[PDB]
Amino acid sequence: QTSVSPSKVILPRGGSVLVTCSTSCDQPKLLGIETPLPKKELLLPGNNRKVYELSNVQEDSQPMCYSNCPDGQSTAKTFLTVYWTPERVELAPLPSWQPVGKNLTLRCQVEGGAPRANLTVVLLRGEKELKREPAVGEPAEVTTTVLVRRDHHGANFSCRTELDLRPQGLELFENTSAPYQLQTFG
Amino acid sequence: SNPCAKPHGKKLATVKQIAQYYKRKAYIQLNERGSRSALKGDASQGQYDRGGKADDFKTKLCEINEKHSNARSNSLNPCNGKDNNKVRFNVGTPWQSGEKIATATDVYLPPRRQHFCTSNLEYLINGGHQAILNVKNGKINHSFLGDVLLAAKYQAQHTMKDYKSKNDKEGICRAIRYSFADIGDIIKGTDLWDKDGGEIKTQNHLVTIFDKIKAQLPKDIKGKYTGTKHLELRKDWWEANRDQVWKAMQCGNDNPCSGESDHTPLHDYIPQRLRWMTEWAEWYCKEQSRLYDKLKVCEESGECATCKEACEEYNKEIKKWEQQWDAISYKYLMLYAKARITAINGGPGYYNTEVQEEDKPVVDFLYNLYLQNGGKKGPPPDTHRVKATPYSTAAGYIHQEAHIGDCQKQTQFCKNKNGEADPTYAFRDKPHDHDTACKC
Ligand SMILES: O=P(O)(O)O[C@H]1[C@@H](OP(=O)(O)O)[C@@H](OP(=O)(O)O)[C@@H](OP(=O)(O)O)[C@@H](OP(=O)(O)O)[C@H]1OP(=O)(O)O
Ligand SMILES: *[C@@H]1O[C@H](CO)[C@@H](O[C@@H]2O[C@H](CO)[C@@H](O)[C@H](O)[C@H]2NC(C)=O)[C@H](O)[C@H]1NC(C)=O
Ligand SMILES: *[C@@H]1O[C@H](CO)[C@@H](O)[C@H](O)[C@H]1NC(C)=O
Ligand SMILES: *[C@@H]1O[C@H](CO)[C@@H](O)[C@H](O)[C@H]1NC(C)=O
Repeated sequence: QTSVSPSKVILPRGGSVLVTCSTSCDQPKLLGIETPLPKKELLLPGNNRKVYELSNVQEDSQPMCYSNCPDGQSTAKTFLTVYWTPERVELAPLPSWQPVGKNLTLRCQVEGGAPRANLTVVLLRGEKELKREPAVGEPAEVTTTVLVRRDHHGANFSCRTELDLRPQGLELFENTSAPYQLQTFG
Repeated sequence: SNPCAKPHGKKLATVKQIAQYYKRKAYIQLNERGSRSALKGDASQGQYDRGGKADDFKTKLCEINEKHSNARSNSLNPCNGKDNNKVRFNVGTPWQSGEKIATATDVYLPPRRQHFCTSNLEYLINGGHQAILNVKNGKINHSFLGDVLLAAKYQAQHTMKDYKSKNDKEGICRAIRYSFADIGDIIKGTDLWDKDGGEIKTQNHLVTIFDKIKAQLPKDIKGKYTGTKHLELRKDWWEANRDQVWKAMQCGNDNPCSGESDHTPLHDYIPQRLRWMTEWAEWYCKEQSRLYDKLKVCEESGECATCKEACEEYNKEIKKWEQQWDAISYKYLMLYAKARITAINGGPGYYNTEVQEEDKPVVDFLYNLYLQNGGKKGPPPDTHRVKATPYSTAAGYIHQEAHIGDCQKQTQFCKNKNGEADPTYAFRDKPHDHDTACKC
């Protein structure tokens, strides 16, 4: 009885969406949308169709289109999937001067970033990938062990996040931490 | 100032300014792909099965005729069987619409577009005949431009011959600019009148012809184009040949039409839906004027019977057009909202709007139109959070871009001045100066 367009939405958080609640009836008694999101109804000639502009979408919501029809009351749902880059990408404070032969642990904490299924964390030495793992847990912690060598004197270590939203036709959102320049001795 | 826009102090950006932004983006794309030399045809280097001498396209372009073609002989000339009754430029001609006209909803077909001189293009591939496909290697592109230039010349000359009042030099040019742009959309594969059988066949042939054009492109160039209907290739072919097409449309004109950008129009950069909406308002204002002129008999119950029938004829006819305008307004309102939401979300790459494939350039054009008129771009602040307009309505758009000079007394395309309707409302039951007159 009750239909909704779009049925599934991918949008940035704090963003807006245009939702259309529609019913199979010609003259229904009730027609609206149940959602705690700020809404502005776009005035149209249709009495069985209603357009809504949902703003400030901060988290995953399921706005429910409702309609009381003579055949019976019916509901329809749209699945809003919100996305946002990590709030904090940082390598754990490590002293620059490290001796040759040391087993050096590089720890990167990643605070937030969603959808997590599309967010992966990368540890690099320059542009060379050391460890690439999907971001799991809050905060997502990625670790690698580097054996300090003379060759690494001056080398920059960094932590990068990749929110790849290309499968659903969007951009790959990259984020880099503050670099750590290794300085060797001995 | 705009009588359908809420009080604003924003720096205005016109549709032509957006069309120039799209003009710049079109030549940047063609030059970056390096396909111009390969896509720009020379019709004098083509082959023409109808008998016309190829060289004529170089020596005497304005002298070309039905013989300078590869269309089947049953297609006598590009204008053959087009507008026999001569209704195209008649003031009250109704605009057809619905599922029988377009896939895209709330599309109203201009009679000028309905009776278009593209018969040669329709009969390039028909019942065994496919002369354009049987030409010597390296001449398909050159021969194709020939038929495109012929269709363009004949379309412009048909306009000069049958336009309502030959003295209206600006009116002829307005229609020639609309025709040029419409030719472009046909060639690009973005034409909205896609439900007509003849138009379906024309598009099927365009794909077959572009299958061969693409096949004859160099290895490095061929790879830059992907798509079954060759939409990106046809977009770049148009950009590479549109200057020649425009010059062919000035043939036989004692009063040649000016080109507002690089001696060519900008109209072919405005999406078809918006262009057709503009033309609709202009041809409604001609009908509104015709209907208002019928109320001249109402110079004064009694002998005002001739006025009573004139006031009601005005009412029944105006409401027929208002119903079309409402569908146009409410569609534009939806498309502009979609464009504004895209901008709020951070534009493309940040948000993919749910819209008909046909309305994607319309939502894209209105998106840039929103941004350049003071609209706020970029994703919301919560997207990349760190740890510690007068064109908003179809009425507003019309008062900015459309020729409304023909509308008498009832001129305002919006019911209310900014947001019972105003006495200057275009689609009012009767003209405001005839209120006491219609009530005799
Ligand atoms: O050529 P690869 O198959 O990539 O071999 C690598 C390469 O070192 P080699 O060229 O000496 O074989 C790496 O070093 P880079 O080329 O990236 O500088 C790496 O070293 P990292 O610790 O810098 O990642 C490591 O060499 P090593 O054992 O010195 O660490 C490893 O070579 P191995 O096969 O000898 O392990
Ligand atoms: C997050 O990653 C998953 C897995 O790659 C994406 O899911 C795919 O999406 C496409 C298009 O919607 C489907 O055709 C595939 O079948 C999906 N694969 C799987 C294994 O589910 C998902 O779209 C990504 N999210 C975003 C926002 O791009
Ligand atoms: C992530 O990247 C975006 C875009 O480059 C930027 O605006 C944002 O501040 C970055 N956030 C962090 C935590 O680096
Ligand atoms: C590391 O980064 C610094 C700038 O922060 C740069 O001067 C230096 O050359 C980089 N090291 C290497 C090995 O490129």
